[PDB]
Amino acid sequence: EELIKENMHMKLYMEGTVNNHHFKCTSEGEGKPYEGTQTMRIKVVEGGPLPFAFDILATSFSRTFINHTQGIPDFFKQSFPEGFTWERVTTYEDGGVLTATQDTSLQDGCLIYNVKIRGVNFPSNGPVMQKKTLGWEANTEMLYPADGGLEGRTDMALKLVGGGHLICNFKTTYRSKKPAKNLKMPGVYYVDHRLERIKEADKETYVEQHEVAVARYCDLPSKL
Amino acid sequence: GEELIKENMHMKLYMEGTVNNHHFKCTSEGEGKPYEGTQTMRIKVVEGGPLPFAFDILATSFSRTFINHTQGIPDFFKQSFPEGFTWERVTTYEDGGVLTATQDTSLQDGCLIYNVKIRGVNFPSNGPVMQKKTLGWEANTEMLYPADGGLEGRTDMALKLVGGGHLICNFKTTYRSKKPAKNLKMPGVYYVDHRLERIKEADKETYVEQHEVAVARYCDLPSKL
Amino acid sequence: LIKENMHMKLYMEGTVNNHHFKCTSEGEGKPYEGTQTMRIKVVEGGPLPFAFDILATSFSRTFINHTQGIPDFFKQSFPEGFTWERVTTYEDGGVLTATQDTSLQDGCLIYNVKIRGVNFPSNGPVMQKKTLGWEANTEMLYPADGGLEGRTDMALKLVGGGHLICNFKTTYRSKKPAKNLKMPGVYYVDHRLERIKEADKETYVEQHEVAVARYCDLPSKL
Amino acid sequence: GEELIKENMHMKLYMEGTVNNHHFKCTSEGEGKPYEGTQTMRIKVVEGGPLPFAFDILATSFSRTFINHTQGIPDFFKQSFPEGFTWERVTTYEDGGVLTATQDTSLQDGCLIYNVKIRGVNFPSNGPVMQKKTLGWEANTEMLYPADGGLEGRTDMALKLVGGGHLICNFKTTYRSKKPAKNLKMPGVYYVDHRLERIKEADKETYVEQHEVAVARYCDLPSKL
Repeated sequence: EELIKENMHMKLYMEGTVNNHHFKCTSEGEGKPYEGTQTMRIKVVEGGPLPFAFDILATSFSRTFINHTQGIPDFFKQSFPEGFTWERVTTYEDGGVLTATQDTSLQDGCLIYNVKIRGVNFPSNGPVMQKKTLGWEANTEMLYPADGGLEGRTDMALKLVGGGHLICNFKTTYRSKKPAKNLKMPGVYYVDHRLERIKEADKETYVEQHEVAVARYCDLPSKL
Repeated sequence: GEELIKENMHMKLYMEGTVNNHHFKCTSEGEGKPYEGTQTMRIKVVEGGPLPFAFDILATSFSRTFINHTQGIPDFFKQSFPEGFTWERVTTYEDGGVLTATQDTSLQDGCLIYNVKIRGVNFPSNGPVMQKKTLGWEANTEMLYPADGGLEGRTDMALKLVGGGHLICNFKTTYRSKKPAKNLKMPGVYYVDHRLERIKEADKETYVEQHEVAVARYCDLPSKL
Repeated sequence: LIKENMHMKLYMEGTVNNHHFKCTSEGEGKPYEGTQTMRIKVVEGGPLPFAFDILATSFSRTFINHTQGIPDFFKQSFPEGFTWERVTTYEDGGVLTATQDTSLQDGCLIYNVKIRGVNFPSNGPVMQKKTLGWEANTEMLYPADGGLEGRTDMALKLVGGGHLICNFKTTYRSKKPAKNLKMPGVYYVDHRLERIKEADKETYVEQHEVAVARYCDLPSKL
Repeated sequence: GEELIKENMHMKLYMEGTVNNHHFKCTSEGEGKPYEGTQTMRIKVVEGGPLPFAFDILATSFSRTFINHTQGIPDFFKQSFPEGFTWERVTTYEDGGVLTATQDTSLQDGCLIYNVKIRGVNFPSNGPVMQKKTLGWEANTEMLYPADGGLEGRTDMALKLVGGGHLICNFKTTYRSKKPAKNLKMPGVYYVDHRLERIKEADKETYVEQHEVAVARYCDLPSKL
């Protein structure tokens, strides 16, 4: 946890399939873990240009960079040096389903991400396959302890050309490679996220993304 | 329209429905401060009590006029008067239970009148809802966005269980105004932070008092665009 | 108790999205041959602003031909009768729940059904009335919790070709105690539900169903 | 197209992926009678064995060329050769497990070659899959229908459980031919009856032999139209 500095660098490898299209990506970036901000510069290195909106891959590119406010125990930062994993299913309301699994490790002071993606049943005439998307709205995730890890739930809204949205729901399981005796678990909490596309080029084979993420309790008054 | 909604408002409600195959009716009366986003409801199970399922699965079906819209967010619900509005929802529990609910909201002699219809099916007969192992809801954030001249809402809610766990459910809501579109200023995407709390119960949950605070906001995180 | 010929009467009420409605019907069929006809009237809320097809499956489990000696949970439930509850999820977001009570009063089968559908998209084929009835389907039934559960996918034909798929999950509960019921194991019902006649923007509808229960007759290595 | 698929065919397969963060690899070989709908596959877990999860969840990912198409139903799979075809699938278990799979089917020197990738998530640790308390699959009927120059399939499958009862799952499949649509005669709606059986196993499911029979038909029920 004192392994995680005020500025940290990251590198990533990603591969998988969406429908029948194979691809690979790599990225590099940096952020301030305690401030909850980060930047990633991404290259589609195989299978580009993608025949699907890049927005569906956006959330798969970094949990160490969440500002855990209010003394909330930090499952992610606490996991180092052992590191951690995550597994997710994202279900779009028009049929697309994307699962993703991820390994996070720390090697010579650099965070190293290895991601796998498997997307299926995206409608060939819907807005993902037809590239009619304009990035994600901000969202709140709820995290709660479950099976010795953390589970997360959120709904995210994918902006469409013309002003509408396509909604998706995701369910994540976060697992620490640190033995449970050395981790103090949080209770229920919330993470507010704003994931933004900063730059793109060459039919989204180059993308720059930024994320700000701040964890908190619910601050509403309680009658109890 | 907004002028019809005063600083202090009373409510009256009728509910009937089924869960699994158990029929029930409820009645309630309450009061709140619509602009401050707080309300209290005192609820009676008048038929089919004691219910064989956790009253918690009905708790979110008992009041959208009572949201504090911060930051100038246009208020779809308050703007709807005097015509009023309706809502429809499906709540899906991760162990199989599915609860649909439809609701009519009207203003009648300065009283808010709720008529609610519930149909819940396929709760597991040996799960925590049917065996009454629940302890109320965690706080939650709902996302609301415009769709089809109305609003839709999405949230995930966590139902606390005896022993420390949670059972998660997801709900998808459509809110429809009875006011003609040309007379509504529509909001964009926004968020509502909610805390629904049970304050009293008696007689195997045939008498229940609930309180809700709801506060609407934009996302306050800084943006790079 | 359940004779070779049987008549039926039904009341239905409910809501889809925000549209309230009521229907009634009568028909007859042959419970042992798995066939039945129902003539159906929309008596309040007509004409419906949604495709009647979404209601078709809610209008009769006593009329399934249970072959090969499969213990027939439905027919054994008399005179006490039985209920069912269902959720149908459409792949474009419509969700319809339905609960039903089936009783036998003075030789006639009596049905009381309640419908609540939500979230049907206003541009989709259901709310546009651009559907052309159901394909045939096979339902899987299996014992669970002292009742039976059913699983099927159904394909709703669309004006202009293609289909909209839905999935349903059904729970069938007997009003007769467990100890006076022989339970089946896993089995399958083949169904063909067709519309014979409509009139007056679907406010009158005639429907026929044939339903036959069977085991799987593929050969087994075990 | 169909001329390349003989009365007897051989298959080889490679599989890899992950279920709840356990990585694994499998190989298989086998043979069958494509036009009679029968086939046998002998499978080795070559990396990650013994698996911490019921092998039953992988069984449906190990061969669409082996469907007996009765009644003149145009056979999308056999017509796709020599180019071959792919499939993609999501299987949703009623206790939360989700398994996505994608497959490449090709024909090389008269051998069918299968390349399969598997990604399973959220299988509950005290459920039957992760506790390895399953006893194979019931028979099932799949519905197939054309959609967008492809074929989609829908089915519910019942997984037999140690102690009696079943865990139910649903799957949604998309089959895509590599052959241009120009050269394919598409079927309409039809049905496939399946019976997938475990014939033998050894060494804690690191060796498994499976058989499948699959027969396509229309519905034989009389029609009133």
